[PDB]
Amino acid sequence: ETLCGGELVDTLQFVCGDRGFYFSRPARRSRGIVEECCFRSCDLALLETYCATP
Amino acid sequence: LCGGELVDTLQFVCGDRGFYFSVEECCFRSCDLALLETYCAT
Amino acid sequence: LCGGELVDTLQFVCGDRGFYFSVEECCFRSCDLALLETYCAT
Amino acid sequence: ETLCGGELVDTLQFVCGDRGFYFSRPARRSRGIVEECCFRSCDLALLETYCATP
Amino acid sequence: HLYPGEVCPGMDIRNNLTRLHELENCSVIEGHLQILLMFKTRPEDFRDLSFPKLIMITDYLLLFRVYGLESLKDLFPNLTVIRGSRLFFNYALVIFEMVHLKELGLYNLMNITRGSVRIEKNNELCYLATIDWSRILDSVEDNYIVLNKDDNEECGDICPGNCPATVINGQFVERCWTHSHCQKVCPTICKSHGCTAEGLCCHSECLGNCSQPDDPTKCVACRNFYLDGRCVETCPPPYYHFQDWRCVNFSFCQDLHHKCKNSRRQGCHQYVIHNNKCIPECPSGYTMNSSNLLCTPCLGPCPKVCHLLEGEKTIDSVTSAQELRGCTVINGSLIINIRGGNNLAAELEANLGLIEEISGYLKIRRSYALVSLSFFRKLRLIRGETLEIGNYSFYALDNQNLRQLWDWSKHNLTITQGKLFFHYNPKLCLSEIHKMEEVSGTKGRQERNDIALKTNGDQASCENELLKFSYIRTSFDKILLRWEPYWPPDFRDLLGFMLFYKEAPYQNVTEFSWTVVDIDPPLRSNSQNHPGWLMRGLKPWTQYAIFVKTLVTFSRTYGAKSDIIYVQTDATNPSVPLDPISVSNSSSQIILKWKPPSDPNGNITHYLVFWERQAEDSELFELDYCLKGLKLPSRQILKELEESSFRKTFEDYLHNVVFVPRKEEHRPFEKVVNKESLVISGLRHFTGYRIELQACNQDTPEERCSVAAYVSARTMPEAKADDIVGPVTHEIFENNVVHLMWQEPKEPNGLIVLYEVSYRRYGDEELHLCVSRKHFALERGCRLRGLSPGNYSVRIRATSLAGNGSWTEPTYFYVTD
Amino acid sequence: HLYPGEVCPGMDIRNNLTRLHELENCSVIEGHLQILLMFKTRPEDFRDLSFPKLIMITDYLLLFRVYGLESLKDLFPNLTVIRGSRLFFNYALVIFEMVHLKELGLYNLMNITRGSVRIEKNNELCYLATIDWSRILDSVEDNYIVLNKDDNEECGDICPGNCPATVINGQFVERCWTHSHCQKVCPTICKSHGCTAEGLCCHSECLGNCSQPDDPTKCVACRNFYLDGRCVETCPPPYYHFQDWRCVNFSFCQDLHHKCKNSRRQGCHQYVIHNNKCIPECPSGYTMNSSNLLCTPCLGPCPKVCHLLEGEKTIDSVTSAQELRGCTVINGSLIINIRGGNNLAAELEANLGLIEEISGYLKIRRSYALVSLSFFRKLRLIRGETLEIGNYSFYALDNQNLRQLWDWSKHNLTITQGKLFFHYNPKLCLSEIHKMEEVSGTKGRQERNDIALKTNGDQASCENELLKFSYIRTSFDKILLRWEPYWPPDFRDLLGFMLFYKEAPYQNVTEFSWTVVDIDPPLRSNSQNHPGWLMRGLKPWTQYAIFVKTLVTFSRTYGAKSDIIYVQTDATNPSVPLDPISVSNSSSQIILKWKPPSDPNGNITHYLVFWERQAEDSELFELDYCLKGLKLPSRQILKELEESSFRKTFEDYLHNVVFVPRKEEHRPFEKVVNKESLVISGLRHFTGYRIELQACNQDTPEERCSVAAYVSARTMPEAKADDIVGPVTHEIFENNVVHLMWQEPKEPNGLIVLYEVSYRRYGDEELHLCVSRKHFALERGCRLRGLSPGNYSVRIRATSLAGNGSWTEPTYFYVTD
Repeated sequence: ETLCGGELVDTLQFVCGDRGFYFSRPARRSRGIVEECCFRSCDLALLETYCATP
Repeated sequence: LCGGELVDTLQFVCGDRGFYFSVEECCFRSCDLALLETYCAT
Repeated sequence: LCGGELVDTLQFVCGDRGFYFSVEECCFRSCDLALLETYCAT
Repeated sequence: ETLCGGELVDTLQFVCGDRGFYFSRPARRSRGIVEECCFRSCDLALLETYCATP
Repeated sequence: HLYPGEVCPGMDIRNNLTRLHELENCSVIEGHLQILLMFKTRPEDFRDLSFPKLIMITDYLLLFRVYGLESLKDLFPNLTVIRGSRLFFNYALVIFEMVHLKELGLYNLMNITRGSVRIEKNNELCYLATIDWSRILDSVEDNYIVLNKDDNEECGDICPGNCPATVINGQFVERCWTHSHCQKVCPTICKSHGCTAEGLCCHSECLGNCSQPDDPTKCVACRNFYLDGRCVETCPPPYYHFQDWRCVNFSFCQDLHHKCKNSRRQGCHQYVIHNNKCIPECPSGYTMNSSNLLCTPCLGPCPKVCHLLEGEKTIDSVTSAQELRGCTVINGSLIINIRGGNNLAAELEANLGLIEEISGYLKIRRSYALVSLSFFRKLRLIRGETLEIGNYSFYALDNQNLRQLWDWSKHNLTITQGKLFFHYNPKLCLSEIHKMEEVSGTKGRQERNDIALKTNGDQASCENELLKFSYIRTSFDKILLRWEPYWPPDFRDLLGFMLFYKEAPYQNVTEFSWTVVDIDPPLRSNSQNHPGWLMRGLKPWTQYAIFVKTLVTFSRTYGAKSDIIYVQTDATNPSVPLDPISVSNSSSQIILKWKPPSDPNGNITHYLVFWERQAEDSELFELDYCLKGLKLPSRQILKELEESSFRKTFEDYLHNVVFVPRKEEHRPFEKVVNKESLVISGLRHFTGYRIELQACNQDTPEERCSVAAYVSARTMPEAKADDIVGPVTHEIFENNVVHLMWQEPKEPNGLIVLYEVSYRRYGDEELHLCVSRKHFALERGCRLRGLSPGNYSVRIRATSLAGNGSWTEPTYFYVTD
Repeated sequence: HLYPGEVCPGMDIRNNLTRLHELENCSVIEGHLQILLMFKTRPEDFRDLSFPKLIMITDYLLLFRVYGLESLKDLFPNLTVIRGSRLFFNYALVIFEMVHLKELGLYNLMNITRGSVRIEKNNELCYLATIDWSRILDSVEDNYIVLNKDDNEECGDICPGNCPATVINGQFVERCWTHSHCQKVCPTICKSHGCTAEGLCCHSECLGNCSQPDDPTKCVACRNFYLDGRCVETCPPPYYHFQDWRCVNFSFCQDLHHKCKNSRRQGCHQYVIHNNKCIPECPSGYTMNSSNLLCTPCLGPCPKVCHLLEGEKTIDSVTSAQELRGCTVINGSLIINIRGGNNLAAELEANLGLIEEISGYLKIRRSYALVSLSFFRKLRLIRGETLEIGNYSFYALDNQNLRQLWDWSKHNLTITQGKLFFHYNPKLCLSEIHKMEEVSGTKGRQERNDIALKTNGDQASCENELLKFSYIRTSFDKILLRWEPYWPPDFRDLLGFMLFYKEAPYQNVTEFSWTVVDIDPPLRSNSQNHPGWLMRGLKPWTQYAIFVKTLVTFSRTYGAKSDIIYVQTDATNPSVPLDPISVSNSSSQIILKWKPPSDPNGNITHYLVFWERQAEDSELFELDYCLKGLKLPSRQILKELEESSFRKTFEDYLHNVVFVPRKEEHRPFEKVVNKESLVISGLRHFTGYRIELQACNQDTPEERCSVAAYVSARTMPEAKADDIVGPVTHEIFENNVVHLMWQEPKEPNGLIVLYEVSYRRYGDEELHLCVSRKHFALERGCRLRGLSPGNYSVRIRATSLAGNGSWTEPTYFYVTD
């Protein structure tokens, strides 16, 4: 099942939860979130990798 | 369309469920059935 | 449009050249100015 | 100047004249007359070569 | 009768009439006749030439710029049947640029077996609309007759008719060939077998015309075959069919083949024998046998190759395709381009469809009438050795009516090299193209912009995603709509659903008037909310065809539509009966007429009508009608799409940037049933009536009735109702006061207003006096005063509403002198 | 006042408010501020946080899903100016998915230097329509505010206003930030220099707000630059501009460069000095000097290469293009895709246009607002080393508004490899594409179906073949059209001309309502016949815009059009003056009103109006008004194209096959000029008038006048006109017959119909008698008979048309007892 904008944030903070999303610096790759979960189906691990501590 | 006459539409879209009054959304605006279905509550 | 009244169109498209009568091509058909220009001959 | 159907026949029998157009047998090549004079400009000799005796 | 004369195989005459003498002895033509390119000719040179011997043309007749020819009634007075074996651009009779022609004159033409007729650009020919092509051809709609003298001018079609006439669209019209002859039309029992002048049916085998009915020996043209005059349906051995019109002995075919063999004519064919047919060459699977002329089946699957000049051949007509008839393997490429307007599926399937493999590419460009590519019945392999420029093997361009490409349930295909190419096929859809791609096996042989998404099927509803309706129910006046939700993989692409609805009289309606309404896309339920919609205004008791189509932005398109569902709304009350008029013819008979309401809104069960009695006007009793002045009545869009796309793309950019992955008064009435009129009886004389007219279209489930209609009806009076009856008694007082007594007409014409008493003595004059209602009541009649002595003759006139009644008989009373 | 506090370069706060304490000492931000992704927050946790120190934001402010935030009036009470050096998707203030927000609260925002504001999808925010963005931004039309609480709901905008108000479209409205504060609006003399609360203008350098007017030392934000509080327009040496908002000593820039050099931060820039500016890197033509930090010009033409990640970069926003600012040679490929609706030419030209060579390909897809590609000011060479898939170097797809590609009077271009590609550019035309091909030099590098003929410019009249008009002249009512003939190389392709005409009020009308008419193509003259056409029906004296466009079948298209020529027809007669009403207020004054005719059809020179006198009705003299009943009045197409093409192709086939190569009543009137009304004087009392109203719109060249309008006007009577004057003389005969003499009112109110004589004796009663016109004429007055002895008091009442006149004074006459 593919999920896109609007509901993507709703899915986040539920799969991630408690802890937020990390941020170091801008350091465009153009593979960020939309062409990972909206354009193509994405699994739980690809959402978990956007968490902060784990 | 306005009050009194408009009651037929509410009884149409709600049947034997009843409704509470409020016409300000159909006399000046357009009746899109989205407000009518939620006007009557079970 | 038909005879009598139609003469204005012939004088319009021919000016001071005159014309010979014949309305059977405008009362039932459409006046396309192709017949009108050749109706009046120098 | 290019000439096409309708007026092509009118031009013929005037450039050719007197004598007609030769005819032996069907013996389609698809270079007959239209793509010689209508599609592309054609000269006097290309019309003369369609005569019968000369 | 037989055909006495040389068959004289088809030829053409040009540049002089001195070449027209080759037809001096010609009963039939085994070929085509072409008379064209005549310039130095005059009508004075045509009065002499005549060919009564010519009967039947095998291929076609073409006339092109024959100056000085005014009518063919002297050229071909006996042209009966044109066989049309091979056509001239799918036409069997072409008359083009025919200057100086006035009338066709082919008053002997009966039947054209195969082909059509194209006559145009004559600028002088009339007598065309006075013909019946239905009895001449077999496909009238394939004709082409324009730009003649008939349309732009008014050449009078004066002809006898006397001569038979027939209907064409909605009226009869005589069918005449020339000013002296007319088309022979005879009963339909002889569909094509022919019929004599009297009306006797000819022989079944016979065709067109015959001399002795029911006798093949005395026919002029027989449909099946020909042999020795007395033609038969199929000649027995040792006679083999020849050129599909006659048969001859084996010796004839053998010597013809020998003549073609020894004389190396470039156009001659090595005629063979195959199933009692001296055909030019038998099809694939047979080999020429040196010993005997028939070609026995071979012990090997060798197809009949079909070599093409310069590796190309354009198919734009029936005669273009006929050159490939019998061919099965093409040693080249085919480009199909049929600029038409009339479908050619039948003839293309007859000529093509026996081909299996194509060495090169197959190209279809600008073809219009092609509704499908099914005429390639046995097309299997496209080798594509001679690849099209741009490295393609299949082409498609500006096909306005290419609906279906092939039936993939049974058909097979194979493409070796090259790639597909489709562009501007509004009736072809990407589903069929992708099925082509899958079946062919060239899936990995595709690139961008070879199959345009926005051109193929742009006006064909073929997204092939079905939508159901959850529940609907229609009430007395309106209807509610609801259907299951739909969501593309990216839900932001759904901009809402299109709703299509129109009134469908009968059960069938064309798919994609058609009023539409925008629908707001539903909120994301993530319990699911059915979108639904409510209609606004309709005509009750009508069949409505509704369907909903999704509208999704182009990014792949994943729209959806629903089936055409017909919903029947309910009936309502009718309107006032139109034009309510009431008339009266007899003293008690009043006839009232009406029309059904403009919108009946229901089956009119009955009419409820009431007539009511009224009293005389109150002010009439209080008005005096002897005062002077006594006149008593004689009673635009792309911006929204881009706004949505721009919102979506900004949201996408924000998501990309932010997130980073980790490292009732009983008036009498009657129910008028099945009648728009009513006759009522039993009415009082000279009495008005108030008529309340109303209609009902429903009786048993409560009377659903319309509103009342009020009309006024007045009856004529009786004959002697206003005349005063009873003796005219008078009381005389001491002052000679005459007090008149008379009984009033208890049943008058409405009411008597006044009386006119005229008493005259012998030698005296006539006097008058008004007796009003109050005068007749308070005084109990009249009261005369001051009468001169003598006997007076009294006549009394009663003045009623209708008018003045008849004078009473002269009454004589004598007062003392 | 100065900025006391750390500059604290821009940062973002996420996932907890405990990170929001870094702004404890921050007067300015040298960067961007982002507060986003707040979920586990409540409004009770926001009442404490406040940052009065924050004044100016350099880049932008973004808020994205900060739960529990209801108003920013407590967060940023002193945000004055947002510099907007670098934007977030061409936006300077983004408020997105801002749940729980009620009011903006930024009651201290004054000026945003560069960018726009996009607020959407808050679902709770109101107090938006009560703001004036014109005084805040510089380009209001670039804003984007939708899907808030304001539209779908009705959040009441209750606020003081007291507070200033201004017009927006056609009405005034108060401009308030919150329920307690409102936007500060002060006179326009201080365009942006700022202004105190009273109204005194601040310093010219100053911006937004100031404490002491006309004093840069006591300002809060100055537009030009900043230095040591007392900011100046441009600081002198040894201070160099820094980040376009402030300047510092050379030591600061030098140590910052040293810090970036020794500390290998991936984001640090080796800051240099170039024209008193500590910029991150000076442009092409300068080299970093080890000794001193400024970059001296180099002795060699070395451009500033611009290396691109993965050889690609999509330009969809201002911030996307800003990364290439100062770059001149691209080591990759550019794909431009601006999903917009607002043109970005200015900012694209500012950022791009300094690039010269592109190593790869340049692709323009789906861009909408791009009206031209002129922003590539210095684009010279397209190397095309990294060729696009399909071997292309230039791309174009779905450009809805690509009008002009480049100006080829001056511009130059060069393409090394690849081929062009254009598709679906309805505003781009094949002439510009062929100029592309000629100038570039890739003429022999083109194939079929790379530049579609039927998609580019399909709705843009650009066939660039002009058509002249031979002669035209307009008459009183209609107009005749004629133009020079036109013929494509194959004359059969001309199906006729399209004629476009419409009424143009002013001299300018848009090119390609617009009623059209079909034209039959002219006959082949081979003397040449001008086609011409005649119009049918029009509105006279109106400016008409006409132009003719040829319609030629697509086989190359060689159509032609004419210039938009404006033709003025003539004027005609006017209509009846609307609403003709006449009223009377005085005995001789009648006021008549009218309106100009609905179609004046000409400048109304004057109004010709006539008032006429009438006589009393003839039947009135012959009617008696004492009889009972005396009520005296108180006075679809493709088929035709294919038919043409099919005719042409059959003619071509015939030509191919046949030919083979060898081996007045002066009623008073007045010319009412420049007035829709008239007042007339001198009218007789109680006398009607027939008014004939008509209008003319032309006087000197014969009076072109309208039809007459008839209205009726009646005057009121005098005061004592109906009273009988003169002595009431009476003649008494032997029979005591009283013959009354009285002089009639020679000037009555119309006419006196009857008289009422009332003579009463002492103790007697009043008698009455009718004196009609015939009675007054034949008897020469009244004639009384049978009067009782005694003196009678006589009062006479005259009955006129107006009514009953005043009774005459009691006249006493004594007859013998």
